[PDB]
Amino acid sequence: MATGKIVQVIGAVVDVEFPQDAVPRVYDALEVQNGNERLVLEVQQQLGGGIVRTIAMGSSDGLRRGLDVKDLEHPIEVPVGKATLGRIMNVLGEPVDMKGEIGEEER
Amino acid sequence: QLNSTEISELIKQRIAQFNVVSEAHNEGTIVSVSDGVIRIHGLADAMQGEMISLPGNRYAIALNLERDSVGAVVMGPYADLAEGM
Amino acid sequence: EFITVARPYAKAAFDFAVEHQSVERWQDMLAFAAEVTKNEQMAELLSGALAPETLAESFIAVAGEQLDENGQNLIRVMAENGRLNALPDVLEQFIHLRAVSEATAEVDVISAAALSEQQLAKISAAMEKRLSRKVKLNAKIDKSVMAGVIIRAGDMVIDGSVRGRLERLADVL
Repeated sequence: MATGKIVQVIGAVVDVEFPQDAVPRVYDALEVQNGNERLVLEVQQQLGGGIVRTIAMGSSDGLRRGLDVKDLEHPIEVPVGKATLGRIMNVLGEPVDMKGEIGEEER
Repeated sequence: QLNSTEISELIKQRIAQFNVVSEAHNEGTIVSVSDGVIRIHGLADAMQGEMISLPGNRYAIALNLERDSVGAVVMGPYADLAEGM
Repeated sequence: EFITVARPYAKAAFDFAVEHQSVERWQDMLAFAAEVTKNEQMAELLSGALAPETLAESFIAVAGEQLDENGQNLIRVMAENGRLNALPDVLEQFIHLRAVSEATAEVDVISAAALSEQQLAKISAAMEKRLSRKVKLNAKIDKSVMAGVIIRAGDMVIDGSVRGRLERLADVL
């Protein structure tokens, strides 16, 4: 269930607004449907008034104002442990080689 | 009509009726968090240089007694503070 | 201070009140909306960092004397811009705009003593030659202007006081 709405977009910086009681903590992750691929935002600052300022871990082109935003309750989490050996990943811990999903046990 | 105090007493009546109330003194709410700095609303009795006690066992130092807020620096990890604490 | 940020809302409210011939109602609606801002508690809440429309709603709740469309919409737009504290000046600019539109002006008369009435008749009629508006006197008394009178309309003044003569002479000497 998504609860926030994008309020501004300025280059890679995105501001989203949340209900006054559910503001994401700093460094929490968010996500939005940028076109038809999800986009993950990392929270940097809590501005006043329930607005929160974030940086897009991806291209922000295509983001409308008013899109819905979903609050994940945790920081960026990545697969860890032995399963990762010999794989290639991005920041989000998605596989970037073609060999399919990482058999992660823990994040 | 003129309501010289009629509006005045009326507004007090209606504010009490809708249960708007001030903070206490000693008491405030975090308004903003960023990069280790805090902005607090309330604390009408905070004094410059004072130790403000956050949730958790940690403190902030009051640097500015702004007209409408207090500026403070968190002595510790600021990551887990949230507006409305 | 809020003079420069009250001007747009004042002009818009006045334009609207003219198009609906309801100037006289708006004036008191705004007066009430102003005095709610001065309340001990509300002024605290007005400073708190709450979201726009929740503040707008808590404000509207305190007003039943606002016409349920247009006053609410004004308040809600001002809330969207966080300018609710500007009402005391939106009121004054609305009043001034009303004056300018009705071509009616106020002029102050500060005197050593109360005038003789026909004096006030000559003063007003000639100020209506000086100014085109219908002029409303409000005289006041001050013994510092030991003789004669000061006419103060807007920010143009006519100094007929003996005190003004006395010092205007003193600085030649």
